[PDB]
Amino acid sequence: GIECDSCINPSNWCDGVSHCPGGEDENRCVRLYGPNFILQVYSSQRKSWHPVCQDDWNENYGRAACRDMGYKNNFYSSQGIVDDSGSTSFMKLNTSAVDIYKKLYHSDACSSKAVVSLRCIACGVNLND
Amino acid sequence: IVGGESALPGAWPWQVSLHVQNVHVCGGSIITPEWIVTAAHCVEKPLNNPWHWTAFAGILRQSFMFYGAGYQVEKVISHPNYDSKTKNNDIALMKLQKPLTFNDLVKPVCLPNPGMMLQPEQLCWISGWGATEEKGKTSEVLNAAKVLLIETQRCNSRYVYDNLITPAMICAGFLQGNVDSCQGDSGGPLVTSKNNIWWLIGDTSWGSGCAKAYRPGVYGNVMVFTDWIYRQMRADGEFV
Ligand SMILES: *C(=O)c1ccc(NC(=N)N)cc1
Ligand SMILES: [Ca+2]
Repeated sequence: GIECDSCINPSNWCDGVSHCPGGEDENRCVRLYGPNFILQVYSSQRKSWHPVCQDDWNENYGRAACRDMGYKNNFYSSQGIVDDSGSTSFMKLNTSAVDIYKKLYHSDACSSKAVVSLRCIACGVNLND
Repeated sequence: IVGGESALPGAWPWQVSLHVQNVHVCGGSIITPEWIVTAAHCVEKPLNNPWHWTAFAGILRQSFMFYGAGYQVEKVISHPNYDSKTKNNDIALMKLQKPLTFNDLVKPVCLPNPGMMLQPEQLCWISGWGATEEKGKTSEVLNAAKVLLIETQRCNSRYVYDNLITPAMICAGFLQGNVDSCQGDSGGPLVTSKNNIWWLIGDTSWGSGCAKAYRPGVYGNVMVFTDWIYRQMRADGEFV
């Protein structure tokens, strides 16, 4: 069970339906992982985070993932990269579809062989390098 | 900052000076054009109201923060689990009335992601206008210094901080001292470079004295706070 500053059943965490009075179970379902900003989504069935495949991903999907993460209208970059998060399962996009995390399905591979690297804001750059 | 050096323009473009009554009080870190990460103890009552606060960006010298260069703060949000006694969960957010304009002098620092795989003694940087000596005055020029991460197990030793470092805290500095944050640096950034990107890993929170041996700096563990930060930012985006 996961608590939302009250715990909820795990299959109802990030299942598209709010169950916590404040909605904490449905508002932290997208996340950037590692120093390469690998886009990850929480799978309620597997109770784990999984990278998003580059297959059929576009800018407007990234912008919506950036909106879900709290970056509003901020968008910097999105490209496919080789997964370095050591994952074995992935979330592949179904086009026949709806919130970002409710549009994906479990896949053990990605056709493109790439995962989404998403940057919502141009940060972390100073004078050097 | 004790033991540091004066910062160059654009060296720390996310650093802001937070003012109350025309006087620097705390540091903060830009993460978006609207949002600043600072420390919750900076905004304890009576300074919890946003109208007291002005933020100055892209200016290195306190005497150069003229009337009209500041950005008026619109919202102050302390972490709901902040504890004044222990400084646990010492983080707060500040939203500006008008968004910053980003350029070579004013840019955000990146929020940390899970899976950064930092080294146990990762090389880090701190910056601010805090005193350059314990019990000293606010510094006129922005300073910065290199500090190493100190593993919490070592920091919680009987001879360092004796189990006072909670999972919402990290230690950085040198057990010999001589390089440390100090009064007026609190709320400011603890950043590290990885994958050619600067990440905000800590916000300057507290410590016993400044630059004293076996009393390093304690920083709010920004990684633990990212979920709360995202929720606040998304909730504000949906208007209030
Ligand atoms: C904040 O103003 C602040 C943070 C930390 C210290 N002490 C040490 N870093 N030892 C003083 C003041
Ligand atoms: Ca739910």
